[PDB]
Amino acid sequence: TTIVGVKFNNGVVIAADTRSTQGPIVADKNCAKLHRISPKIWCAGAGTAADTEAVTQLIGSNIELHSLYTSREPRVVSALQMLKQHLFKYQGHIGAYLIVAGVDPTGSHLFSIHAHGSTDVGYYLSLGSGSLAAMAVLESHWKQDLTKEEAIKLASDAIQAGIWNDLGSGSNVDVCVMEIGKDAEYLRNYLTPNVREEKQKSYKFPRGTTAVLKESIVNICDIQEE
Amino acid sequence: TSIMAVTFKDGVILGADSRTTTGAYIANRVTDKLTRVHDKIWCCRSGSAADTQAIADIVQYHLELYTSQYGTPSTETAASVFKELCYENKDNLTAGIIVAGYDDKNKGEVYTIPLGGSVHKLPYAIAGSGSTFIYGYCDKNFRENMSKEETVDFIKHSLSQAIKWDGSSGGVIRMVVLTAAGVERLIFYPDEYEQL
Amino acid sequence: MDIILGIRVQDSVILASSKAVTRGISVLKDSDDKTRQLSPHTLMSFAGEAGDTVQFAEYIQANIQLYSIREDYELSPQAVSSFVRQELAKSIRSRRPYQVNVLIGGYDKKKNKPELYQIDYLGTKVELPYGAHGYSGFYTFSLLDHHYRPDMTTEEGLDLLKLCVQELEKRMPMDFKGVIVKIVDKDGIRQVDDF
Amino acid sequence: GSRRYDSRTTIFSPEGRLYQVEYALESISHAGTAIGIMASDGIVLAAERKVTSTLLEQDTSTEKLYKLNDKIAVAVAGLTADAEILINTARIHAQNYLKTYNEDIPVEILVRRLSDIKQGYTQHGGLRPFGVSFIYAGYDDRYGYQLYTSNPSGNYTGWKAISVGANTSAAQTLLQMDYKDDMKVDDAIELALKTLSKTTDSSALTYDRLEFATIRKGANDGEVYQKIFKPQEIKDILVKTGIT
Amino acid sequence: GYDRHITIFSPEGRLYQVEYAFKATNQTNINSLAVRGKDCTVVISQKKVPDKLLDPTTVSYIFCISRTIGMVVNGPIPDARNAALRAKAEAAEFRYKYGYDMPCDVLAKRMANLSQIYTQRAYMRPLGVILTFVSVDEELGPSIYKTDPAGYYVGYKATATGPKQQEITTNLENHFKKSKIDHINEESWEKVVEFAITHMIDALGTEFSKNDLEVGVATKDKFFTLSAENIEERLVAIAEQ
Amino acid sequence: MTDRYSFSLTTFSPSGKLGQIDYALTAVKQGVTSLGIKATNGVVIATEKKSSSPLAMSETLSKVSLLTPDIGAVYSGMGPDYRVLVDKSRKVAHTSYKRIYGEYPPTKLLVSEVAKIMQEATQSGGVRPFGVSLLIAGHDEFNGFSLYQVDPSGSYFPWKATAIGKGSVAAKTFLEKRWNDELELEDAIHIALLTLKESVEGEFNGDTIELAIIGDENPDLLGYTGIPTDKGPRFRKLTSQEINDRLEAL
Amino acid sequence: NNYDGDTVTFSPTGRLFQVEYALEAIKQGSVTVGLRSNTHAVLVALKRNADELSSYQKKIIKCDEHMGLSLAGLAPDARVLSNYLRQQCNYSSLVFNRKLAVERAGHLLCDKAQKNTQSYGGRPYGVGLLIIGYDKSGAHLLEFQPSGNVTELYGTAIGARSQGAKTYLERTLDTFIKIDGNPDELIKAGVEAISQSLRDESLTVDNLSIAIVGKDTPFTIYDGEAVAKYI
Amino acid sequence: SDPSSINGGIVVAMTGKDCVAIACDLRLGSQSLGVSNKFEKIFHYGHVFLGITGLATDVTTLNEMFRYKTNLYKLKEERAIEPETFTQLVSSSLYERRFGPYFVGPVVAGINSKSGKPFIAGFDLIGCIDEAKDFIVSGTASDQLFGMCESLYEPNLEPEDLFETISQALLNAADRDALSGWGAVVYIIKKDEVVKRYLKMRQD
Amino acid sequence: TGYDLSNSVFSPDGRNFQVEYAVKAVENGTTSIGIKCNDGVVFAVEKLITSKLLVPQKNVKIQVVDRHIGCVYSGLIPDGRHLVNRGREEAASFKKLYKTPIPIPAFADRLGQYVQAHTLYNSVRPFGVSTIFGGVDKNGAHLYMLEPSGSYWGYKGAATGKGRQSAKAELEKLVDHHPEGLSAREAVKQAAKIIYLAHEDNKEKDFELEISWCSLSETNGLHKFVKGDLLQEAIDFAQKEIN
Ligand SMILES: [Cl-]
Ligand SMILES: [Mg+2]
Ligand SMILES: [Mg+2]
Ligand SMILES: [Mg+2]
Ligand SMILES: [Mg+2]
Ligand SMILES: [Mg+2]
Ligand SMILES: [Mg+2]
Repeated sequence: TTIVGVKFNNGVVIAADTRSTQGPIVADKNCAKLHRISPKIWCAGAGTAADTEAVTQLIGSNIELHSLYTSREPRVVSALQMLKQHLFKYQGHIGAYLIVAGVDPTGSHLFSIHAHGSTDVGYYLSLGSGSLAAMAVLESHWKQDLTKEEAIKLASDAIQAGIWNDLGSGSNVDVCVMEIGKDAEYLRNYLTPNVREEKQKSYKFPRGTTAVLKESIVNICDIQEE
Repeated sequence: TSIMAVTFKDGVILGADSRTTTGAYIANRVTDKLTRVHDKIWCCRSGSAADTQAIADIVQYHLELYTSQYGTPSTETAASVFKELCYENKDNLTAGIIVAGYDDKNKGEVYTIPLGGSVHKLPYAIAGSGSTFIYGYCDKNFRENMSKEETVDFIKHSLSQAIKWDGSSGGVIRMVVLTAAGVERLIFYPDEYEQL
Repeated sequence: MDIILGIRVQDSVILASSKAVTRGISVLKDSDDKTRQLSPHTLMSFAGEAGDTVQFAEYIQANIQLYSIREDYELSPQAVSSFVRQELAKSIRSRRPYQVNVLIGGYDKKKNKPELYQIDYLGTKVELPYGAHGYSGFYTFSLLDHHYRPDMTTEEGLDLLKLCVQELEKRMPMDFKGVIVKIVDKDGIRQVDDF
Repeated sequence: GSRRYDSRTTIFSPEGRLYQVEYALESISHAGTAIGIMASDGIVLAAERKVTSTLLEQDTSTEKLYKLNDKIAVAVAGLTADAEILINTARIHAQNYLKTYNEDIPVEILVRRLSDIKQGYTQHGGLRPFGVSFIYAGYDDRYGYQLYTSNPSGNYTGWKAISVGANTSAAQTLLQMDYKDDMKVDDAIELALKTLSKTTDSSALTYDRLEFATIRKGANDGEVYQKIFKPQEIKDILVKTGIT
Repeated sequence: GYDRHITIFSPEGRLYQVEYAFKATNQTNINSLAVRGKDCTVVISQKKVPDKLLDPTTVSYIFCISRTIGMVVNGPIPDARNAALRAKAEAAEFRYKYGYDMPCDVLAKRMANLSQIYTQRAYMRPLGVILTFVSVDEELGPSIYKTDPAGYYVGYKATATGPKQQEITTNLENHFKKSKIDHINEESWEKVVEFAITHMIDALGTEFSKNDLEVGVATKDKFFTLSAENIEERLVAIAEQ
Repeated sequence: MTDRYSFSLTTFSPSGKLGQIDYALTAVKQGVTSLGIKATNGVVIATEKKSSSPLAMSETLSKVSLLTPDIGAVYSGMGPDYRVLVDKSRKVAHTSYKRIYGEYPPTKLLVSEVAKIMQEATQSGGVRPFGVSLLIAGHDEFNGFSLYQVDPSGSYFPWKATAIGKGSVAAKTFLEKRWNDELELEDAIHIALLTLKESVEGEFNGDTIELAIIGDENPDLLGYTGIPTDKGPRFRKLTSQEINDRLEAL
Repeated sequence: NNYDGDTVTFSPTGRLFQVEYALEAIKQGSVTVGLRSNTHAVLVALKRNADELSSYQKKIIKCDEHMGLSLAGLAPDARVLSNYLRQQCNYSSLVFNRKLAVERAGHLLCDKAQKNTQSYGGRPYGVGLLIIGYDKSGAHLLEFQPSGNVTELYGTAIGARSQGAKTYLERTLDTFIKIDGNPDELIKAGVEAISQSLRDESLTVDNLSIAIVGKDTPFTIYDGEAVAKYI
Repeated sequence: SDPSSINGGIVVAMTGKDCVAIACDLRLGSQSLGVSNKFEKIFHYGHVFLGITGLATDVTTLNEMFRYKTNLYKLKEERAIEPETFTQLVSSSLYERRFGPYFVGPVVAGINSKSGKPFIAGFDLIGCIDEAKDFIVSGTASDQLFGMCESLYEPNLEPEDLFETISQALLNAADRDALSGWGAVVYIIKKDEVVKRYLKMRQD
Repeated sequence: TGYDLSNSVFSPDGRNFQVEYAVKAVENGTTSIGIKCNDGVVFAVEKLITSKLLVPQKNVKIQVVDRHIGCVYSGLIPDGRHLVNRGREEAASFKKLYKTPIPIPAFADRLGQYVQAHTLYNSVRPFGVSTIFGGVDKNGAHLYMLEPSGSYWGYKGAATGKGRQSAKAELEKLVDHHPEGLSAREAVKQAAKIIYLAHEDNKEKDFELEISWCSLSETNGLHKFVKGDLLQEAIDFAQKEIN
């Protein structure tokens, strides 16, 4: 997994690759790692995939109830505080490593969280097995006062470094841009640089190739009238 | 990590490097290890980042609730709350915290709370992995009732050496000055302190 | 308490269970009956860790007898086996699981059919024409796979069972002191006193 | 202290009656009449909704007839909210049994369980009893088609035909008069509607004031089907039997 | 007639214990007033020290709940302090859990919810107090939110509480009917306090010395109470025009 | 201490009446009028913002509340009781449904959960019933648009249109004459405003009336773009201006 | 009247009637006397029988080697309170290697009784106690009331007709306080004190109960022919 | 020792044109010992199909659990659960046992009754959802199945062509796995008809 | 009616009659006072000698909390002890967590909240005591008085019990005649006089005087009992003033 976050002029952008693995095997080639905590607070997760999804949903659910209770739009520091206290309590057993980003009435924010519950602040961050490849790119090209276009470019380039150089990362680049005073724009499959080439042969079989012992209709309908 | 707090004539100054590592990888090179638990009571954190953040947040909560009921807490009181958390949960914590604060009655004070959760009031304190390399330097160069400028130089020179020898320390040198005049943040970059 | 076999023939279920009990390096008993009647037409044999086997078996027996009295009705072999499976599945994630494998031989009076269920200590249930636990199947299944028919008489089932025991007695390192054999059919449960 | 305000819901009267159970039964006597009739080839459940409105959305409405599982249904008389608490508990019990034994729960076992829950509220806890009477219509392979009733006391009994709610004295007499053992479902449907039509406190019995259900082996071959009647279907059966 | 002793419905659908808790609210015979400026929220309350043996510095019905939120109470001091302690604990817990300062309106809702529970649960009695929360909220700006023993709460442009609340309320109503704005159009909080005191003098028809009043002021990032000498300076400015 | 009221405070009287429920219904009767009307392509719920004082900012008091993105609620009776029920209803929609099935509950089932909570306050120890009747409007994929009433007993009924509180008897008669199964949402809003004017004494405008609809999906209120299946909330609260515009065509 | 249904209710004049009714149970109880000098402390108790076939109810209970009491009122309540004193004396010895001060024992009994007067469901204790002991500050005598009030005294009496013995001790105050190093004379003064509370009946061999504790004297109870010497 | 490979077995699911297919082997074993050749691993609740591989006791327990839950769902909702909704329910149910999990590899297959859209999904033992467009694999021969599916699969196959593809994917994967085989079943699922076919295969 | 039969019930007035009945028990008790001086506080109490058999100076009424706070009360003595036991637990937990000894205003609220809690439920009875307490902390001397309702304020001088009116009048004279303040030693003398003057309301039986004090200069900010020569000196001063 390669995930990054990059601050810019009027907001923040996060990005991620789309490969999920079980050991050396690729389970899903187009996985969605950019999760929504709230409309304008998004996070990307590395580590145990179920934990990153579950902890995001739980805090997202409680954030929504909090927003309704307080009649205010949710803040990134609230999501951060709730995530870290949940993860700390479970002493690293919930293997969620997240980059949390968003905009709220206070402004634009970017944080990272470790599974044991420690958090960090930064203008550019990277997490996952491809984080070193991504950080190399970020450390080479990041500057202060980036534009929206420059940040998206930098973020996706950092994910690409992970895609090509880290075996734990691959396939496509997903992006989400969160700008102040605007709707968050989720760009699913922003880049697609790994389409499989056409195969040399068609492996469609002639009908009747497989040997069959018995056939029967399966009753999926309920008990019938009359 | 290299952290220290030093009392001087007008109050106290906290100092820290900005490097956090996961093994040999620098996970953050611009960390802020100088943490506010009250207006003029700050702390330097070392050990588990998760633990020391969790502790500091709980202390900040306790001192906020204390203030609402009983007014401004003393630095000793803040150190006591830190100690209670560190001592009672010693089996499940890896935290080395230095507490520094300014009262008008007591002026600048420094308390160090090592791994076991004991408390030690000192004129100055050093902690973190990099502190080992500057026990000699700091003992030879510390004086009581130094000026602000002298104390800044002492901390700058001390943490410079700690950074020079300790791989787990590095980045920028952050400092927080606590006096009657208020709270001042200072930052010193590698090109400045490496040539000392 | 290691060998238990079962075979479902035309009109009955036959359970064969070893008689030996060993404490340390000494065989304490050579006439132990590793079985409990759960209901008039349902028999359960068992094997596993010492103590747990009888305790679990008697606990199941008590529960089925309680159900029988409450409803004035005998549960079907399938219903009993499902109850037993759930108790073992429950038990495997307990603080200290009950290390017990069972065979349930019952005659369903409603369907007029014999039924044999094999359940291990994890709660792994299967309905089979013949079954075993532990290593018993390694020696006996090749004979059962060869000779077994679903239209076998009780007498033919006993003869095939004798062949299985003879093969066990030949190739198995331990001495299990023969087997007690019991038959479950429409008339209930009876023991074959000469085997 | 608190004792001062305690009504003591679980005590005998000098005559040996349970005050709250008796008063709960008084409440139920004002509820819409529900009728159950058992035939050889199925069971009928018929019930009257209480003084409705033209603006009530009937096709999505349910206040009388509830499904417990595929084989068992109940007709309600009393506080609807109290009934739903018990209904959901019964639904869970049925699934617990199915999970445990891998067989559908026998009707009586479900009935006994709910009736025991009602009983508990009359003997301990100091809480008011459930102001509900149920008619249980169900099928299993032991006793076949069965009708039961339970009331706030937690007592339950089996029936060939039975009514609960308002005008049960009049309704039970009418059922006792026309009921026969060799009766069929289509005949039982007619008897139920005719009895409600005579006992109702309303001016006339119409489709919008009724809930109707049947449990039939009129399901293709050896199996049972539950039919909760739609508003249009209740309107049709009213015309067929010659009430409207 | 035990429906009057605990919080259950009377035949009229009323809760008499709640109604009687409202009456306890005026037991202190103190009136309070709250108004909003451009950058601030001011709350003033009458101060009466009837006993010469009392330490007047400890006689107070204004509370500093958090750094941003202040609270004035109308009702007996034991219930007032009960509410004050709980509000302080709630505000501190909120900041710890959610990472930002508890808003004035959110605290008011929370305390209102707690009060609602006392009107529904029999074992708990209502607190005989009305709580007026004030702040300069970072999102909503100057804020006044008031809670009562029924568990009711609402935001206010301005508000008044006490035995003579109606006289003060009408006086404030008439001023805002003229100005046609939802606040006191004034830059400094000092002049907003002067407005508040002046209009209480007009409404009640009584003059005040420095020891007859108690003043709380909310600005951005802090709530504070004025000393007697700060109030005296305020009274001098009022008299000089 | 300890809650020593472990016994029921609502009990059957000799006549079979549950007194506390009846008295809770009486409190609802005294409450301000609120109504709901169901159209073919939406539902409308409305009530009067009876301001306790002109110095009070009545915009800060929300009588019409969002429960889920597709479900809204209004009440008549005791406001504080309503407020806490809204808090519980919002939470139960998550804990007993969304955290299990990954989607918001259908209207009828959320109503069922709220009803259960109100039923329990009628039987559990040491509590009185809630002094409110709720009108809950909503939409879900398989049931379409719906409108439900929930009473202090916990009983709930589905309505085509109805009214509760002060002038409910007159309002329900007014709705019976105007309602048909071919109404469009704008027609229902018009009828809602007409019906509500009869029970209002003083000022009748966008600032004194609270009105919300369950209608089309609002992608402009979602807060993000990029997921086609997510099209926005069906619940929308009408503004003061939007109400006044429809009061000119009244 | 309307305010005596439970211990949690004050009357309009600020009285606690259930506590007062518990106090009444002590007045119905048999008389017991307590008195001390500077070296010894003595308890004297008139035991009561049910009839001529019955035994005489024991009145004096040992709490430790250096402490014990006599009772008047509900005997089972004295057993509960004396058991508590035995435990507290024992806790002090086991944890602190320290004999429990008589004054501290009184404070503990006060607090235990108090909790039963302020809470719902419970009832006050229906017994009065006279505690004697010898500790590091010499001889002591305490009077316990189930209201919670504990009082240190030179001498006292509780139970039916206790006023007669109390007046006698008030006259004899200057004499019996000076009886140092003479246990027999101190007991005599106690037997003479309790005699001022007798009517119709007199002190017999199975009627009289005496206890003593002092400088070099463990708490010991005398019954039967051991008190014939004093009759 | 490894709970996910004691009993053995495999499940595979595939999408086609207006159809889905789900298939499984029939083996249950105790490590090397083959115990049953009739242990079906695919179940259905209404029109939603669930295949489960892994520890057999958990396979049976979870089937009984999801029958339990889908029956209550239907009684309350007054409609059959859809594949998308059921997928979330499986995920939620697995994650609730985060630190004491069922040792299984579930696979959901079905067609949404309202939209008509084919749907498949896979899970790890603790609930993480894999919602693939093409195919899902599970069990002790998942590596083999990935290899077969990746080469044999093409989008928009007709029901009877999809049958041949999924059957050959299962069979040849199972014949390279010691702990899979002993028979096989294939479900071909269309919006309102489902056909079940038992395959002939080698019995070693 | 019936509103006075149960604690925590509001009467139609908005009153808690059970708390008002608890005040009657306080008014029935012996006189106790408190005097705030220049650098500390003085406490004094009237102890009625019911009989000659009472051992002099043994039945101590004034209680210490921590080492810097004194507490005295009038009314039901056991209730007062219960409140002081709680106060001691509160002071211990404060010092345990925060290190510094509990400030007097902080301590006052701890007692206040606990007493107020006994007016919230019908399952408990209100406290039948008014408690006068205080001491020296980092901000100087503090004197408080706490009622059965939970109500408390800071005081220059305080009095409760049967002779409270007499005592209050005497305290008011001291406040007027000494705006600059009163010394600790003067306050002890004045405290003795006031208890002697207040004893006219309890003139049937004779009494024993008990005094305690906390002073920054005289006791190093610790609570101590006035004993021996200093007590006798105060008794003599008091006896001289009544004659
Ligand atoms: Cl809340
Ligand atoms: Mg840790
Ligand atoms: Mg370095
Ligand atoms: Mg098995
Ligand atoms: Mg209440
Ligand atoms: Mg194979
Ligand atoms: Mg093989």
